[PDB]
Amino acid sequence: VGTIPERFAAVVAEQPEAVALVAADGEESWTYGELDRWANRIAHHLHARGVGRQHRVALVMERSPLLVAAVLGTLKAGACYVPVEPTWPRARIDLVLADLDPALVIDERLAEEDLTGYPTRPLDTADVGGEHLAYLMYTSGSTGTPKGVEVSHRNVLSLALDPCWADADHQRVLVHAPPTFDASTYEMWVPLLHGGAAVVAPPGKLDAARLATLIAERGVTALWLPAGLFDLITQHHPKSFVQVREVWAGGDVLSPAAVRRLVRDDGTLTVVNGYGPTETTTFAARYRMSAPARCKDPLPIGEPMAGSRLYALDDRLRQVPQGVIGELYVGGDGVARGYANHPPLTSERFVADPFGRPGERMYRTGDLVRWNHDGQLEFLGRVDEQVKIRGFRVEPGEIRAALRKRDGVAQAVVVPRTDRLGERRLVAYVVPEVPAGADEDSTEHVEKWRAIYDSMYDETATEIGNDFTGWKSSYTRDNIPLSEMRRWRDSVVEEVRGLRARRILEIGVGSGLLLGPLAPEAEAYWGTDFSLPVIERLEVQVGTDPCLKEKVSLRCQHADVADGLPVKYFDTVILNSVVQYFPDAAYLSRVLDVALDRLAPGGRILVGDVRNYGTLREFLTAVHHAQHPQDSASAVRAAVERAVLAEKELVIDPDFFTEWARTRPDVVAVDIRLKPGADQNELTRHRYEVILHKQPSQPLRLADVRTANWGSEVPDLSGLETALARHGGRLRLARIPNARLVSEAVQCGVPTNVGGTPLDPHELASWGGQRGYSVHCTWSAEAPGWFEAVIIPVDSGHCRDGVYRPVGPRPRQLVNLPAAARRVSRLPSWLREELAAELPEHLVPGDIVVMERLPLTTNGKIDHSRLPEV
Amino acid sequence: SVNPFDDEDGEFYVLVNDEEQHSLWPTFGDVPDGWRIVFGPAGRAESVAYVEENWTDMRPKSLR
Ligand SMILES: CC(C)[C@H](N)C(=O)OP(=O)(O)O[C@@H]1O[C@@H](n2cnc3c(N)ncnc32)[C@H](O)[C@@H]1O
Ligand SMILES: Nc1ncnc2c1ncn2[C@@H]1O[C@H](CSCC[C@H](N)C(=O)O)[C@@H](O)[C@H]1O
Ligand SMILES: [Ca+2]
Ligand SMILES: [Ca+2]
Ligand SMILES: [Ca+2]
Ligand SMILES: [Cl-]
Ligand SMILES: [Cl-]
Ligand SMILES: [Cl-]
Repeated sequence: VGTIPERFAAVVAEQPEAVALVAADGEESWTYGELDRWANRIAHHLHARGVGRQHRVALVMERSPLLVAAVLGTLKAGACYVPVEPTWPRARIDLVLADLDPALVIDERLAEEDLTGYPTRPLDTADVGGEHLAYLMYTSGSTGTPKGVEVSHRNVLSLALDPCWADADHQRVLVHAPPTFDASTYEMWVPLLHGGAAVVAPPGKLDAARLATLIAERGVTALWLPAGLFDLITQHHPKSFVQVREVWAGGDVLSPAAVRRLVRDDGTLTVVNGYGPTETTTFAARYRMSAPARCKDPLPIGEPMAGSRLYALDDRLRQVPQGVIGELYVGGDGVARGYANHPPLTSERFVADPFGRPGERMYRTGDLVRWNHDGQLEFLGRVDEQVKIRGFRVEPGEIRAALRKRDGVAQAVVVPRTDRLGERRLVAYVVPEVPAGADEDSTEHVEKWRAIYDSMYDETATEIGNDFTGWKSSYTRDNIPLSEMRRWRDSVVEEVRGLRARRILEIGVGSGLLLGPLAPEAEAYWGTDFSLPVIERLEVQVGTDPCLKEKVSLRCQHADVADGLPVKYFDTVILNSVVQYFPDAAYLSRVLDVALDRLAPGGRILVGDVRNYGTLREFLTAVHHAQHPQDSASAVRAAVERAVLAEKELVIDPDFFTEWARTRPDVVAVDIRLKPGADQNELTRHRYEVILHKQPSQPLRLADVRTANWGSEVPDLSGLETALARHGGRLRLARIPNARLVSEAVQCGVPTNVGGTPLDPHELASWGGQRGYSVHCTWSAEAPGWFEAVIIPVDSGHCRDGVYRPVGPRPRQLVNLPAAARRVSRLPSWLREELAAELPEHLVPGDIVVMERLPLTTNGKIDHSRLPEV
Repeated sequence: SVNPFDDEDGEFYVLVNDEEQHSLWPTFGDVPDGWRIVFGPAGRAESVAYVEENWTDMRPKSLR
């Protein structure tokens, strides 16, 4: 005989009056005879509805006595039973049923069906053999969709007719594992094929305390228990295992301390460490703990089962010698037929066996193993990214795929983390999708800024351009001194006067800080601003003084909108400390194109007070460590990652302006430089000026000046005099550590990183001024901490190009996305809800952390150590 | 190192059983008894592409 019904028929022949099946209550119980007749009635009912040989029957049922009857009835009809968890989401249930496309779908309504009409004799049918399918069970798939393992009758009989089961230990077995999980194959067939009793535990999730009750009260002799759930029950309820003879514990690595609680020198209770994947039918290896001396700190998975054959193989498919690590391959009669509807994946994983019978195949587990000194097989982790969470086999790629196909998400990585309690769980790091040309929230982001500025400006009297409302330091939360704010303003005015401005347009005029000093000696001064309260204040202010009444114009409109502004009239457009309030890169690009149309030939756009994206992370680590000095290095990186994504102001890398200028042929010069002065604040440290000149300006080409590194080529300022002499005045000094950021770090308490011997950009300019040079300082594309300085013989020619030089292809992220900051905060909540409606609960990760970019290693692959903790 | 069955930049055969079950298999190895090579030396992508086209029916010669 070579089928499950044939072997089950042999049991009922001997013991028709013995108890086969027991309910969760304990009140009801069925004999082998009663169970056989009940199963036959189901087999006739299935035949009436069209179920024949080699058909698939989906059992969408809870764990019950009726389910045990149904699987027997399915097998008696020559069919293949496929358990489906009814507590799964409908998305997953419909996915499995679609992939399976079964002959019939039974559910809870089978209980309501009247089976008394059908006969209680055998159905006979066409003759079934060993290689016909008994069941299908679905494991987690790396691609995204789940993969059903096709298991045969002789595969089940290989497991079920191991000589180890030929005794009274499995007289009363607890059936509590889910039907979808293959431990259920052990729980059902071991007692049912040896004259034992299947004690069916009640439906749903059963905690350690609830199992401990049932084990004791039902008089359970044998058990399956997952390694995690074994550890809890054996800690809190060791008194439950008094009448238990055998406990098979596995799934994950088994705790040695957990076993020592149960096992004693008398050896009435034996614990078995059961190893095996689904593809080799439940158990492939076993290690018996009879006495406590056998419990080692390594906890070996042991020796093979009767039907199994274990091969520890190297990268060239040769058998590994003793005490050497190899990958485990499982041969023998337990090896499954393959994956349902995936022939290439089957040919990949179910491979040809060089050690077994000619035709036979060998399953590739992907588990690392080693034969120890004693000759027992040890488990030494895992090759690939597969991991087990609360007993369930999880492939992270299944999670990644479900996340990746949602709207606001580009990439994803999913990893396990061990919590403070000890239990393993998942965390998914995801990066949001960045669409070009703004979103629906872009206009809403501008309106929030307008509403903020209207409320500030409306109500809340003085002179024109001499008021600085009050700017606070991000480090201390105190006010920035007005002497520093005056110098900040005067540097911008000095630069406009230096360019010899006549017809000016200031976009985002404000209270008139630049309008006050510049408009009196200007031919024309136009000013746009989207807040109507300021325009109406300024229109009253300029109305009093008749000197600048005819000159000045004040329009209330957005920076994006060009409507009504003079075309090719102005010689300079000012965007001073306004760009930061724009929603995205496309908006900034559009306003610059608008500003370019305003300029007559020869003019320039002056973009002032631009937040540097290259040093945003070093700014935010400084602010955070200043406010929270007790926090650890991991807690800082976690907090900074949130701060970057939560930033409501627009922050631009200098490469944006060079990229912007290449498409525009009219733009002949791009002058990017650091802020001037010796003031120590966030404005001077992290902001910069950009000047963009139109076609007939004729600039100084400083892009192709001969360079020299600070660390390597020219050690000190004495060497600079020598280097400037050899190169003949024209030299640009690179890789200079920025002393402004070093001062920021020591004051805020940040460790930082750079080379030795930093220079202050202002001191370098003063140093150059003494020696007859003008030093033009700018950012380094090579590093945030570094900065470049172009040294030229002194002159008043305010028209330069290529002061900032890009290095390598780096358009990875030029600007941040403040308009999407609110959607980023909603993603962790929203994605949990989305995956909970699609996937099983164990596949839904505990926490979802958002990041602007995944930390990469130098070679290219993902850097797991940099990923922030929860 | 990487596993030989997932090598990508590697040379492969496609073996078949007496029961017409296909198996991917690397060319350096000692070919097992009771398997014959149907797809001569090739890359992994084209070896995988062969199995999709040619296996089709996954039943182990019971009726098939
Ligand atoms: C009834 C058995 C335990 C069940 N068939 C099962 O868990 O198989 P699954 O397909 O879910 O995956 C397996 O889990 C890991 N594993 C199983 N027993 C283990 C043990 N005793 N120490 C460590 N890992 C073990 C293996 O890496 C393998 O991939
Ligand atoms: N999208 C937008 N369109 C037009 N004006 C804007 C804007 N976002 C902000 N502003 C304006 O820009 C000003 C920023 S305050 C800076 C004022 C002035 N440029 C100076 O250098 O001192 C505010 O008055 C605000 O009303
Ligand atoms: Ca025993
Ligand atoms: Ca489980
Ligand atoms: Ca200046
Ligand atoms: Cl009944
Ligand atoms: Cl079949
Ligand atoms: Cl805002």
